[PDB]
This record gives sequence, C-alpha cells and structure tokens, in this order.
Amino acid sequence: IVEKIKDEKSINQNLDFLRNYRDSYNRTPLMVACMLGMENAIDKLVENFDKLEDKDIEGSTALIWAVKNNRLGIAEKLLSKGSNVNTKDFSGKTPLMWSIIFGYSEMSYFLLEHGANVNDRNLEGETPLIVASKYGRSEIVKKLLELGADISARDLTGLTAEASARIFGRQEVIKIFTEVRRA
Repeated sequence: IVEKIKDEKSINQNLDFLRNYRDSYNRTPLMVACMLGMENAIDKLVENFDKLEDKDIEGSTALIWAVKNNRLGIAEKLLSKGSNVNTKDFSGKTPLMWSIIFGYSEMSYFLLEHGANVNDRNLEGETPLIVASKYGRSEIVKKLLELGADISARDLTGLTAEASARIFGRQEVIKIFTEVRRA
C-alpha cells in the first residue's frame, strides 16, 4: 500500500487497486495514509475515492485515525475536504473525546475551533467535560466551560464532571471549577 500511495503519480497508476482496497481492519487507503501521516497523499485520495465517512472495524473514520495519531496537518486537510468532526466510533467516542483522552492539546483546540460538539456523549454518558475532568486535562476543562459546556451533566456513575475530578484527585481541574463557580 505505502508504495502505491507515495505520491500523486503512484496514486494515478494504481487507481483500480486503490479504489476497493480494504485491509484486515476494513480500512481504506485514505485511513492508512492518515495513520502514517502521509500528508502528501490525502487530497488526491479524497478527490479520487471519497469515502470520508467510511468506518473501520472499530468504527473509526479517517479523521479518527488522524486524531488518535496526533496528525494535525492531516486533520486540517480532512476537515477542509468535509470530514465530519462529530463522527463517533462504535464506543460513541468522538474525535474531541480521543484528543482529550490522549492529551493532544493542540489537536483538541483545533477540533473545537472546527465545530467539535462540546456536549456530545459517548455510550456511557460521558460528555467532553466529564472526560477532560477524569483525565485531568485542566486547560481543556477551562476551554469547554468557556464554550458553554453543561456543568450539570451526569454519566453512568451518576456523578458530574466536578465530582469525578474530585474522585480522580485532579487538583488543577478542581481549581478551574472553583474559579468558575466563584466568578
């Protein structure tokens, strides 16, 4: 696959092969390029084969592959081609969720500035605010509150984001909640 998607020229001589290629994860060439950070291949793969919202065996689109591998250049190119920033994998996690889980700060801000939903929920009812609180992403908590995230939301555990921050000992996050509550 790599040699076939190494450049526009390679892509054009392997069109038939690439058009219906799927690997063991049911991934398209586009998803593979996204994982590998082959920024040069993205636009031509999209223009030729589309499939922006096709999902692999975990329910991940190409944008999920880019985000979980912190490929900011790729994610930028996908959003300008029309990728859905609020896609969900089969666990109900969105790109913003993944960026919070892995602590990819720049990616998180980019996703939020490109329409990532601040209130979406995964299957266990966690919102981005709850996930950022549990993972101790204190600047992301601050940003989500600034963007109007619902502080009152509760997940499967019945706890709010702030209560979850206390359970997980996230002092800076707790400090953000306190500053917010005061002001």
